[PDB]
Amino acid sequence: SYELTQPPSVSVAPGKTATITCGGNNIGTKSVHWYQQKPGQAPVLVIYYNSDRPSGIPERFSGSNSGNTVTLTISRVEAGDEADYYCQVWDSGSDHYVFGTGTKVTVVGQPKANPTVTLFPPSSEELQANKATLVCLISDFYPGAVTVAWKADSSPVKAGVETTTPSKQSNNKYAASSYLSLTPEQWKSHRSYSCQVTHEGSTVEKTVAPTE
Amino acid sequence: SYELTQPPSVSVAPGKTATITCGGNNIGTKSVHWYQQKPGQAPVLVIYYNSDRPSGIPERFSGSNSGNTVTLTISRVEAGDEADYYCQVWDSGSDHYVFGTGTKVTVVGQPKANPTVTLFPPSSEELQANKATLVCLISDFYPGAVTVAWKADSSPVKAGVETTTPSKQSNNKYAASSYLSLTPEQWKSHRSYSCQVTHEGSTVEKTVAPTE
Amino acid sequence: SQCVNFTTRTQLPPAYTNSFTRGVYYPDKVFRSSVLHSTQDLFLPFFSNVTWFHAIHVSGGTKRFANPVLPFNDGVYFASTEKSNIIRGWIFGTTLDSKTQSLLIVNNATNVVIKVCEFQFCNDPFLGVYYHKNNKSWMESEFRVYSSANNCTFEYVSQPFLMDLFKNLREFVFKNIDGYFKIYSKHTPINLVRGLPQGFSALEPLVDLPIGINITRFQTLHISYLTPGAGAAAYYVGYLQPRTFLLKYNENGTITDAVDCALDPLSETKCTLKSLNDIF
Amino acid sequence: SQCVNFTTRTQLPPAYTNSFTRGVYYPDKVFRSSVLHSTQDLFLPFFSNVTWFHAIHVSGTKRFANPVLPFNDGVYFASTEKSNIIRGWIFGTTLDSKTQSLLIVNNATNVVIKVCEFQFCNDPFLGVYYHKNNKSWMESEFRVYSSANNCTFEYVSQPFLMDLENFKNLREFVFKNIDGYFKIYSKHTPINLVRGLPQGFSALEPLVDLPIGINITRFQTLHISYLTPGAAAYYVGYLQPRTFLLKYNENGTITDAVDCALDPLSETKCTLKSLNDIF
Amino acid sequence: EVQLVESGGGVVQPGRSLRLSCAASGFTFSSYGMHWVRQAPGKGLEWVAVIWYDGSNNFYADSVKGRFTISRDNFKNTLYLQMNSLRAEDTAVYYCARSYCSGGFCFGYYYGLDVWGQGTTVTVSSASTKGPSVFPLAPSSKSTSGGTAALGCLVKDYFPEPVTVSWNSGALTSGVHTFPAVLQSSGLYSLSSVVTVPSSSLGTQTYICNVNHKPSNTKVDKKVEPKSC
Amino acid sequence: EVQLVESGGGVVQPGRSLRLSCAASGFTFSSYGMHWVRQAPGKGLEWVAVIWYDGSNNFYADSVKGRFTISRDNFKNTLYLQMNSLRAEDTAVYYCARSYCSGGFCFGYYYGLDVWGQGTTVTVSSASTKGPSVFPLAPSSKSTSGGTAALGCLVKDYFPEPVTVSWNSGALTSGVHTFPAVLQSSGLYSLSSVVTVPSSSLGTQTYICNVNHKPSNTKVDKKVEPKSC
Ligand SMILES: *[C@@H]1O[C@H](CO[C@@H]2O[C@@H](C)[C@@H](O)[C@@H](O)[C@@H]2O)[C@@H](O[C@@H]2O[C@H](CO)[C@@H](O)[C@H](O)[C@H]2NC(C)=O)[C@H](O)[C@H]1NC(C)=O
Ligand SMILES: *[C@@H]1O[C@H](CO)[C@@H](O[C@@H]2O[C@H](CO)[C@@H](O)[C@H](O)[C@H]2NC(C)=O)[C@H](O)[C@H]1NC(C)=O
Ligand SMILES: *[C@@H]1O[C@H](CO[C@@H]2O[C@@H](C)[C@@H](O)[C@@H](O)[C@@H]2O)[C@@H](O)[C@H](O)[C@H]1NC(C)=O
Ligand SMILES: *[C@@H]1O[C@H](CO[C@@H]2O[C@@H](C)[C@@H](O)[C@@H](O)[C@@H]2O)[C@@H](O)[C@H](O)[C@H]1NC(C)=O
Ligand SMILES: *[C@@H]1O[C@H](CO)[C@@H](O)[C@H](O)[C@H]1NC(C)=O
Ligand SMILES: *[C@@H]1O[C@H](CO)[C@@H](O)[C@H](O)[C@H]1NC(C)=O
Ligand SMILES: *[C@@H]1O[C@H](CO)[C@@H](O)[C@H](O)[C@H]1NC(C)=O
Ligand SMILES: *[C@@H]1O[C@H](CO)[C@@H](O)[C@H](O)[C@H]1NC(C)=O
Ligand SMILES: *[C@@H]1O[C@H](CO)[C@@H](O)[C@H](O)[C@H]1NC(C)=O
Ligand SMILES: *[C@@H]1O[C@H](CO)[C@@H](O)[C@H](O)[C@H]1NC(C)=O
Ligand SMILES: *[C@@H]1O[C@H](CO)[C@@H](O)[C@H](O)[C@H]1NC(C)=O
Ligand SMILES: [Cl-]
Ligand SMILES: [Cl-]
Ligand SMILES: [Cl-]
Ligand SMILES: [Cl-]
Ligand SMILES: [Cl-]
Ligand SMILES: [Cl-]
Repeated sequence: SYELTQPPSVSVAPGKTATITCGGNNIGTKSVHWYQQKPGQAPVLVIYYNSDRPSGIPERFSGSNSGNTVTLTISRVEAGDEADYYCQVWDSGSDHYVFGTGTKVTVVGQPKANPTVTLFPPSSEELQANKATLVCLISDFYPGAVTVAWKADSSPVKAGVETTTPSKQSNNKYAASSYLSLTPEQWKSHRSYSCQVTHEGSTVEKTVAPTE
Repeated sequence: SYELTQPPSVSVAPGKTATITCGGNNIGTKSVHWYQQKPGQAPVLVIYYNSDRPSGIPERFSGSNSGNTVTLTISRVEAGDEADYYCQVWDSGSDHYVFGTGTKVTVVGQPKANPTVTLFPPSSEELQANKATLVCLISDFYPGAVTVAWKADSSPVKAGVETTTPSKQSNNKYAASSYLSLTPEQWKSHRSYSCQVTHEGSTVEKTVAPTE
Repeated sequence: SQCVNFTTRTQLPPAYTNSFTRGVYYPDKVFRSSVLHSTQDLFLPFFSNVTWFHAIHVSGGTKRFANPVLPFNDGVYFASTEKSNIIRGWIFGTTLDSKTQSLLIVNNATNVVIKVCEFQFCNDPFLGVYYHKNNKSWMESEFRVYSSANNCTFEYVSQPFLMDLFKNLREFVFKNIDGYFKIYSKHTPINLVRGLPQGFSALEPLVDLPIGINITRFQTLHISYLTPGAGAAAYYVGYLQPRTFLLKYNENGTITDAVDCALDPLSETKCTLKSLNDIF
Repeated sequence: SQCVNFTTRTQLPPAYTNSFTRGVYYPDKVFRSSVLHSTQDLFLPFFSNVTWFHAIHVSGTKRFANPVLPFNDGVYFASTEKSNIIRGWIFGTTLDSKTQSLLIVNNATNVVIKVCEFQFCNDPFLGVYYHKNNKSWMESEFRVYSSANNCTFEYVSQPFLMDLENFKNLREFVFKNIDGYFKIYSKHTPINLVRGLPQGFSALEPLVDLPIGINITRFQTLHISYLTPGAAAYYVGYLQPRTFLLKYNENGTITDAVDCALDPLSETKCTLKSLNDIF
Repeated sequence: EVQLVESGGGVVQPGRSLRLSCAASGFTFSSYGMHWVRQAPGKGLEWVAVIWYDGSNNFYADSVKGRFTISRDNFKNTLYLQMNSLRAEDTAVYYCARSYCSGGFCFGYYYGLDVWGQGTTVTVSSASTKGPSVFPLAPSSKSTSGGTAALGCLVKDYFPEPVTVSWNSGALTSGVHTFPAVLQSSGLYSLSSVVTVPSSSLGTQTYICNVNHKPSNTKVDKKVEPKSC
Repeated sequence: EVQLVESGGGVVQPGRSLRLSCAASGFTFSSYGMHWVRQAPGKGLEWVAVIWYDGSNNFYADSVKGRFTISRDNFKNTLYLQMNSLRAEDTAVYYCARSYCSGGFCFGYYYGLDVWGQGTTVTVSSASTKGPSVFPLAPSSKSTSGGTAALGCLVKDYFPEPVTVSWNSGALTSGVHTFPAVLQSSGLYSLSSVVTVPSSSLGTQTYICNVNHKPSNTKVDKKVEPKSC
């Protein structure tokens, strides 16, 4: 099929400008449209016909298409411009509307924040059901990338772990969750289990024991 | 349905090094073999198992599969190394033997050689067969690029001209031919025809006449 | 590819003009200087009936005006008067479906394409362009002429070029004889605003293709200018007949004048005495 | 996919050992702490006959095949290997497209559990080849079934990286197919260089029970083959309806067991509900 | 009043069918070509199909060709998408969008998808509708601030999304944090909902989490109380 | 003396059958897996099919599945390719190659195609097959060196490729230069084969070019003599 290439991520400081590259085959002969999609809502057309803005899009946005160089430009970048941007064309050679791979535009500025790690042991009610789930809740960290690792006593556990990918809370920080499922015998035959969270070179390790 | 990507063109000077890149999805986990196909000959294995050389391939051929980059390297390039190079793997994700799109290696910078032009008038037998063909043969030129012009008397000839793309000979020089097709009366009605061969800013012109 | 469908299909009524004295071509490729030569070939008779249509290249607006399928007979004289290259080519054949072979001569912006296949042609052969505002140039990106093309017997693609997207007069004579499709062409810049221009212009041999097919019908292919949202092209069709012509070459070899021997008793005596003088 | 065919088909002669005191697992779905409990389930009787074969992973064009074995009421499966030669098993009845079949295989990325109408190969093949330029083995051949249609179950664990190729590893399994449920119990211990099965006691923990709902009467073991220009050994015993006396400690672990019908000493141990033999 | 309203999405097992709808209002529906664009969770935009202003032409995506059918009713201002032989890879949010047709042509050189709908969620999973097992997360002060304890509810093994967790029937609003669910390798979701409350009230104040799982008509009001030593 | 000799190529209409052969010699044929690789004119290499050393296994390209069948005879040391329902896109030069088998396996991880054949041409076209017109090219000593004149043969208007030309039935080889054919705009090929010969013995020594156009089963032995203008 017809391929539309975009850089996966672009970072810019407020007030500066961001340039997003749409990569296409003979795209100098095609009419490129651009869409902004902030997380949670439908995309919005911001540039059509390579350079035309719809009635409501501010004049900070503009597009070009000259010398096989199609580009979306956002000057005086604001925090509200943090969204995913896609280029899109009509490829008559394959009767396909093709959307680009996408570009995440994050605005550099927010300082790093350390995760808060809350670790709950299996409830007595769950053990009565002959099951046991360790719940590790990770919250209020930035950027939104963590690695979670579980340990039985002091040996790593890779089986029975299920971890979410980070998601943006309502405060621009990120939350994530990790669960460790084990038999009630495993929960009680060990002296402790640990949830280890690494975030930007620092580790927060919480530990729970059955004798609680 | 596995892609083996190669650059279409690689040009190196005599005595320098040509690096032929081969690309593929997780190609660093596959066993790549390399084949060399000289113009007008069957392919020849030069590198198999990523880096092993067959019994007779010279020492200056070597392959690499370290990193995520597969590469064929031709050191101290000679004139006889002008050929097409295909990488090839066995893909079990599709049970196919997959070749690469190919890389044409041209040794640029060899000494310039002037073309030899031989021009034949229509035979008397073809004229009796209601046809006339002017055969202009061009041999032993480097680089492999000529332009051919035909003249009726001293006027450029519009159509009826069929010219080959240059082809490598046994001595690493190029050969080409151009045909001018005429009717016998058309051939008889003109004073002369001329084959005009231009190569590296110099022109060779041979002329034939229906009298002879 | 995939044909574009049109719900409202119409075609303009045909209209008639006259061939004047056009359509003369060089029958052989023999250099002839300062002499009168007579040959019996398929020529367009002087003052022949000529049908002419229009190629609507813009919609301004949901009606698709289609070009009609015309007979080929023993050959056609085809001429077009347009500013920008609206007329792009023709399709030739008999049934014009997958049951028989069909000739396709089309001129997209890059080069000329000549193919002979078992085409399954579209109902409305489409050729589209759109204006690239950021390059200030037209780019054709739609080519929907046939849905299928199998068992091809001929293919020809010329070297690439750039076609520019004062009227122009482009004339063609199509002859399908002994398995050869012979074409003759001539381009002169005409000053007329409406209709075929009266005058004489000898068509030079373009190409003869060994297609070896039977041709009884043909259809014209034009370009459509896609616009966001009146000077359309006109083409002329006349039919060749077996005639004896008396051709006049100047000292350089150009056919300067001709005499249609069987047109009238005056020309019949012009050819018997082998002269171009009407006061004789 | 497409099965690789072998014209020379052989299999090693079987060998016999003894189950000693292995195969005990947690049978019930109730947490039990600090109690001696007697249950009647499918257990591997103490000191029962055990057949053990070899998984040849490199070998002359001789293909040594693993045999198709009965399932009966359940199997105790164990393997003693250094690198993980044993990859999984296929379970079913006819083992063709006419019936459904369970497939539990562990390729380098993850473990795969699927139930389809598989058309299994005559010689299920799993291949690795040595990448000299990376100095590492990479598995690139997976030819277990040629067709897989009308699938009713699929389970794939999260991806990982399996370590490819004298402390051998002991991996033991108990497989039970009861009322459409395929229940698995497992135990992994770093074993010492013993002749066959190691002497000792170790209760197998519940791994998973799959609601596959299919019929299983035969099975076959899948191993890896090292394509090059000791081997692994597995042990299979069969479960039988027995009454066992299991002892749980305060933490829930089965610390010891008694095969009540093994000998007169154990019969009196279960009558008195005690684990002391010098009384 | 220009708006597009998608509907018809739902949770379905592989093989089954589903018909999507897109009601348009506020503009001339027969003057625009209508599109479907789906977005898999965490993934980019994928074009599905287009139908021209009068339904005379339609182009499909290779991934849906032979299984999806697009149509439109111009006297009802409605766009349709018939989805047969659905697979797990069809799970996405499906958007409809308009684009102006020039003069009988809806190619997309001069106009793009200027107006998009809210979207409708389509999930294709071999799982079956299951209500959740809810367990208390007894309060702990180890990771909260001074004088504060965190208690919660473990809403485990449910399908499909979503569940809603409130506390004390809405009387407890602040300091609540319901975490996004995890899609376990079994195909079922689990989530947690923690609220941080003063320590000095755990003796007297009662805490109940109100779990609601509409797709299985399950409601659990789990009382959470401190652990006793 | 390891050799692979393909044969059996020709020209067929779309839909018809054709059988290829690859005669091996000089090695243990039953120890190597045998391949077929085709190459369209002016294009890259495309693998067709493989067969393992003992014929127990074989793999096919998706573009030939259900249409081609590969086989081998280990007592005749012959590889076969049965081609049915041929299409235009199957036109190519077909090579056979060998690949070593380690121990019942011919996957190709450790070995490649170490020996190829010269190839055999397969043309599948609806176009008409046309035999060549062969005319002499009278000796011209203008652009030659010393006592040497260049005469030759014009092989005009044939389809398809290939043709071969020898001189005096292979007895004259030194000085021969056969130029690659030209594909005229008509779709027909034309080539020229010349040979530089002594100048002062043209009317007493006989020179005959041997044109062979196997696609049309045409053989011409044109005697070339000095012209008599
Ligand atoms: C113009 O046409 C040529 C030839 O393509 C053929 O004719 C077309 C009208 C259409 O029917 C095609 O499906 C036919 O195959 C095009 O030439 C190709 O150009 C591309 C690069 O643009 C090149 O990669 C191909 O190799 C060329 N193919 C051939 C057979 O020459 C050309 O691109 C067309 N130009 C435009 C502007 O559409
Ligand atoms: C191994 O042998 C089997 C049977 O001889 C091959 O399987 C058959 O393949 C043909 C096509 O070649 C199919 O039409 C049959 O349906 C297959 N039957 C079965 C039972 O599989 C198999 O292809 C051979 N292996 C290889 C690699 O070719
Ligand atoms: C291509 O042609 C195939 C064979 O057609 C037969 O041979 C030609 C030369 C004619 O004589 C014709 O009348 C014969 O039927 C067809 O079988 C095939 O369908 C054609 N290809 C397609 C795509 O239709
Ligand atoms: C164009 O239409 C083709 C067939 O449409 C048929 O004719 C029209 C008038 C309607 O009556 C319709 O119900 C019929 O099926 C399609 O095969 C073709 O794909 C269409 N082309 C496009 C681009 O949509
Ligand atoms: C070799 O494989 C390992 C993973 O097994 C990988 O980390 C490494 O990058 C690879 N190295 C090369 C040179 O391919
Ligand atoms: C033109 O055609 C009409 C009939 O349509 C005929 O009567 C008339 O004679 C023709 N005129 C010429 C000049 O051929
Ligand atoms: C405009 O389009 C043509 C092709 O039609 C291209 O060659 C050219 O580079 C483009 N831009 C400019 C500035 O010429
Ligand atoms: C072309 O085909 C038509 C339709 O059968 C036939 O009447 C006509 O005679 C044919 N012409 C030639 C020259 O074969
Ligand atoms: C013929 O050509 C010559 C130059 O070649 C030119 O001067 C002359 O005008 C031409 N004759 C006519 C009648 O145009
Ligand atoms: C599934 O089973 C039915 C019989 O119940 C059979 O007809 C069908 O072919 C099977 N599916 C496939 C893909 O073979
Ligand atoms: C298992 O096989 C028996 C014997 O044919 C049959 O009666 C029974 O229904 C089967 N069980 C299932 C779950 O298919
Ligand atoms: Cl070649
Ligand atoms: Cl898309
Ligand atoms: Cl448009
Ligand atoms: Cl191998
Ligand atoms: Cl002859
Ligand atoms: Cl050919």
